[PDB]
Amino acid sequence: RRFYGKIVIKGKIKAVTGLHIGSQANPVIKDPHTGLPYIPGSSLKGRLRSLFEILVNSRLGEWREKYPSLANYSPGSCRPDNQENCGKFFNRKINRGWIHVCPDYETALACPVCRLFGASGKESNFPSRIIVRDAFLTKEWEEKWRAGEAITEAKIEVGIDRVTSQANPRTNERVVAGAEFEFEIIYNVENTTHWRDDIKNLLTAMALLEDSYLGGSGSRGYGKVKFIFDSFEFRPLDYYRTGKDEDIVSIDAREKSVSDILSGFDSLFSEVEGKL
Amino acid sequence: MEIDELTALGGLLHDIGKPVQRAGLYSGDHSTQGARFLRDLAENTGRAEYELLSLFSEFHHKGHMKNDELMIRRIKELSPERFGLTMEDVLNALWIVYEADNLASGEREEGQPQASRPLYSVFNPGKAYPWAELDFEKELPVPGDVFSIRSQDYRELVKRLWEELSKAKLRSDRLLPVLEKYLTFVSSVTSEGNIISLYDHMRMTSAIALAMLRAGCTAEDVRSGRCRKEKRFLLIEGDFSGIQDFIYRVSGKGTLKYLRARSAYLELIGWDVVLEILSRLGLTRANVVFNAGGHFMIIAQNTPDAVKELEEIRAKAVEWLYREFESDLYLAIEWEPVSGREFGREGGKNLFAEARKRLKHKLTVRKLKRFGEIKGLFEHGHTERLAECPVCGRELPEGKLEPSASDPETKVCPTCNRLVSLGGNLPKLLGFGRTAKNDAGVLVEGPFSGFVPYLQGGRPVGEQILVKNTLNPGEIPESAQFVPYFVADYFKKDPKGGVATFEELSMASTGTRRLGVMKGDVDRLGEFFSSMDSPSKLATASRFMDYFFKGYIGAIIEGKFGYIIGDVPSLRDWPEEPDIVVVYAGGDDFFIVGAWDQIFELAFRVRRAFNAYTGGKLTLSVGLGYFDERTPIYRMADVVSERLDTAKDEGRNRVFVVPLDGKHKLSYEWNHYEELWRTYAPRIYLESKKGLLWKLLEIRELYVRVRWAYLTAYLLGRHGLSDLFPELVQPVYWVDGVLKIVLMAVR
Amino acid sequence: PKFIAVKLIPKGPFRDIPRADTLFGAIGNAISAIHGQSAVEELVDAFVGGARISSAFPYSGDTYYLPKPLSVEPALEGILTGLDEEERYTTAKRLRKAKYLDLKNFELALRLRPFTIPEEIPYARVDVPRVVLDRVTQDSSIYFWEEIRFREKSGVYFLYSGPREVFDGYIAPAMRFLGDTGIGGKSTWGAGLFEVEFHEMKIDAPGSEYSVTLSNALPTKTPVLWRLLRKGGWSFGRRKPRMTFIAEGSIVKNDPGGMERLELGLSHEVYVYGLTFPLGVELPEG
RNA sequence: CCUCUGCCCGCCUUUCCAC
RNA sequence: GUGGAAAGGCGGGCAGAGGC
Ligand SMILES: [Zn+2]
Ligand SMILES: [Zn+2]
Repeated sequence: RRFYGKIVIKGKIKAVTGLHIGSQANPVIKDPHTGLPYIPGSSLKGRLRSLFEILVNSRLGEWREKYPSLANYSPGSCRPDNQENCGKFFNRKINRGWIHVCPDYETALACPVCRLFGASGKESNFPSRIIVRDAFLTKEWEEKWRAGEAITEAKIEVGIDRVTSQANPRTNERVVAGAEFEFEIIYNVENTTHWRDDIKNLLTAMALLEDSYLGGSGSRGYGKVKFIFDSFEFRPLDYYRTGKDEDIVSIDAREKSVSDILSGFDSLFSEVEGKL
Repeated sequence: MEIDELTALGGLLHDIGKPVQRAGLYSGDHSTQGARFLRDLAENTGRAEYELLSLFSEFHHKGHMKNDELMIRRIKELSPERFGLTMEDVLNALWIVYEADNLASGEREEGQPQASRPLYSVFNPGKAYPWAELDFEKELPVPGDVFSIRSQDYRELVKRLWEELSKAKLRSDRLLPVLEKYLTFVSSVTSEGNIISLYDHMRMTSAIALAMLRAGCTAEDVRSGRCRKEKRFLLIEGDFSGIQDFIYRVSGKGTLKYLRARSAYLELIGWDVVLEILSRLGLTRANVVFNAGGHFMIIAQNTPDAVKELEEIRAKAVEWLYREFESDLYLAIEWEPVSGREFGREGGKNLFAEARKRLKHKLTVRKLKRFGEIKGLFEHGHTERLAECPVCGRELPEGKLEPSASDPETKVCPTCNRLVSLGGNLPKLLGFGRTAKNDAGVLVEGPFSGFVPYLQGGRPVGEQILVKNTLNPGEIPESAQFVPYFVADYFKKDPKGGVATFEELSMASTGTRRLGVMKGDVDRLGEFFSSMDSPSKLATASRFMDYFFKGYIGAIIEGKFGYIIGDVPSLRDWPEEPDIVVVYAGGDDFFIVGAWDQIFELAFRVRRAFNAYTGGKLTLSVGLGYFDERTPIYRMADVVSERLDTAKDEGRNRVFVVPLDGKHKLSYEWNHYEELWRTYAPRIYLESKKGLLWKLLEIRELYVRVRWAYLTAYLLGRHGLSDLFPELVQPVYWVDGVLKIVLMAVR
Repeated sequence: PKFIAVKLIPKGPFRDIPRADTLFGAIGNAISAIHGQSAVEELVDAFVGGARISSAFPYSGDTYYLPKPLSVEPALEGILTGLDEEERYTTAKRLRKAKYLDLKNFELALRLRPFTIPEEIPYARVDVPRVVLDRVTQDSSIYFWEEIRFREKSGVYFLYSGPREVFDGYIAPAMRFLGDTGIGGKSTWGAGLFEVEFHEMKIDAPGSEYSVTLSNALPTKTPVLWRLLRKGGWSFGRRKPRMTFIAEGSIVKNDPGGMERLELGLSHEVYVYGLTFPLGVELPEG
């Protein structure tokens, strides 16, 4: 479907405070062979999609011209009226929770949200344009697990009656703070008009996650994840056709998500703008 | 009265009189007493045919059946024309029933004038049985030591047998249960080590007799040794494939009453096929050697008319099993033409097991070729508008899906609205009437017939009436056919009239709330049935294994006979009305669900009773499962079937309960876990000291990764628990069973 | 013969092991992307006339696994006549529930010679909990997803026999698009992704009339010994009909398979791959 | 170093298939 | 012309109460 190229973003997710992404004495999820923790791709994609739908919901007025089909929603959840595709923004009842998923391919081509994360509706659906891989540990932290150090902790938290001061403690496992991860996000350039927007929106939602939390408790301190990029390479359609290493590389080993979202958006991606 | 109903009933009353000699109440030899016992029964409340049937126990011993003279005088003296019987055909029927007795058990089984002896067990010939009834209630006839049966205990046997035979109708389907209930635990011939029951020797004599009659062999064809050595018999054998993927592949939308109705509907598919082989071949249910969890064997005749009818039955059953279930379940039927001399040992080689492994290979080569009689199996004809059932997964053409009785916003296939309604009637259901497919009340359909539910307050309809779990034709019309069949059926009820839910069971487990799932089967069973060298000895060894899993498992869930079980790992004392649902109980294996608490004790209350039900010479193997209530079945059962297979290919005698080298193994052995539980559990069953227990499991899980020894030593010391676990400071590997269970028994 | 063993070194879970109709469905969606509709039809015509790809099978560190032929299922008793009757029951059932075989043992099973089975399966199937959260109140609607999680150095590979101008022209480009786009469902959580390597595999075989297959054929005539597969996948958001495929290891006799085409109401048409992958095999008397 | 506490409560699949 | 498409395991919860 008009495939042009794939933009790959590789960076290190870093846990400044102890990450906890559970399973159901409260385990963080683990590889069933190595036993080392990991961050899923369902759990990182959907935390970016979540924080960004709350972002668009506040801006259903300013964005009606840059994004068409955003004038059909009024900001809110369609939870009060148990009908899907009413006039609100959060309009698909998945099971009990209401999520913005656009109803139709020709509207989801014009939403800022459903164009990047995709949508499902009768009479076809829009496949996502990103692939959020699972974020395993880096090899420096395998080789601290090989070295015999800890890699998860067991934290004990208590709830307290405020009048009697009676304590009833519970324990959460969480990954040790400091653990470096390794992510990869593979955008799919299906249109060449909106590829800058979908990358600026993917970096907007990554900047929300650096002041929100990823996974677990977070309001009590479990998030505080930090994104550290390495390199963004755009793979052209001809590169696959031949397998010759002939692809643009935007190199930024030490940059934030706010130092790359607008500081270098046109200064680093200028060579990606050229080749389309 | 015809001749086919005479040869069937002559062999079924041929070694009658063997019990009344042990009671001792006429002149002491059974070739006169059973003659007297029958014509006495012909006199008072007597049909006039019971006098004629005492020409069979009279001419038994071949000195009385000698030189063709003494019979023809006496058989002239009766009125055989008053039944239609010719002077010759009645004589021709005495020789068949005489030939059938020798093949069945053979002439080598024939003993001399011995005294009274106990029937030695077929699983262990050193031990022996007492005498009892076939109640399935409040008696586990374990093989005890040898004790001679007292001669007045037979007079209680005969006197009940007098009254039951007087009431019961003179027909094969009405005398098979009467002789089954009384003559099961009576030995056929008295000798040293005899393991053949008398009922099995009569059930199988009337089978080989009628398969000689339908074969067309004549008396001079027996008199000359000619019905033997010729391939005149036909071991029909049938089998199912994909029983597991049929019963358990349901989604999370199917409740337990549905699963319990999938198991009870694979039965009726199995009894529809067998009862079409018996009816279109003229045979009786004495021919069905076993019918046990899909795998049934039938003895028939070898005529070019019988083989012509079997190939329509195998055609119409497989085409039925393909329109209904898109290749999830297949029926492989084969048959081996056996001779007469292959019904028993000859020379030193077992010819019967050799002729039954020639039939196991026809079946083996057929379950490979899975639907090779459809002729459109690989024709990709493109049917349109295929919706798809949620509960089972079936493509269904052009919509036509009934709204579900549970939630009418979901559309199921039609054959799951039957198995909800059937699965709702399982409290009340006293059997099934089996009749024509287009008739009033038919819920389910088999390949051949349509099955009405015979409920409790309601008249039975049908030509043949299958009755679950009793040998008593109670309220059946006097013209119908009685098929008794046994089913292991313990369900915990709800306070409604119904079967308890995956929730409602597991909400009565003490501790954490889990759904316990056990699945296990008898270790090395097929090599047990290959030393059985006669068809009376295989029919013995196949009922007793079937009766354990049908009827001596519901006795265990009652908790009866903890003398023979003893002291088992019990989290709580075994309650009065347990919360255990028996989904499927096969002849050599079972799948039971229930609370995690009581499905644990039951898995040691089963191994311990099976070990005594045999003489010890056959062992079990169990998988056990702990699951959330709202787990789907296909995930649950595929786990535990693997987790049963895990506890099998190690050493095949191993309970599963709850290091990458290859010198360890996950599954506890039986006595191993029951000796770990005798020690480690009665000391720790430490008030809310669970940190002593939960860290000790994490101390254990460094050992898998001798740093653990002093770490346990400070921990057992910084409280003061020195008596607890002295050898724990490999025994750290084999304490994971006892800790992880008793932790779940306290929240 | 000498095949081309395309390794797929995974970068996550997969959804299931790819069968040979979902490998050709993926290549047909890659070659429609990087070339177009007028090159998908020249792709099918090189499989119709020529080349064959197989299903995918696991590897684990230079041991390559291949499906057990159903040819050894009857003869197993006559295979194992150097054993006693205590382990001729327990070798006989593990050699029948076995699903895969080494490259060394598979070459023995075609000869009807004794073999051993793999001690350890190179992957696990696990169910991972996934929760949908309402944006406004974080309400949780948990569901369970089952995916294949591989070991350290294991992965999956398929085979290819055919001309080399098809391989570099249509397969080695498509298996680099598929490395970054993934194979199977949930490819937006990083599922069916992989790196890719290419090797030279040689499999010895006997010469006979009958031949195992290493792909889900849609046979014109009935084969010798089979095992049904009843699958039908998905295609641009339309549900395919189900089709009786035959599982790998089924013995056919001189059967070329066949591609079935379907219509499904798309602007183009849909070719379901059903071609066989023959390896010669020595059978017993039936 | 002694004394009570040592996980609760939930959702547990929803929706799409052009005659 | 992929058993597919969309779908954050989370929402809340002082390891504390007395003990020189
Ligand atoms: Zn949208
Ligand atoms: Zn159904």
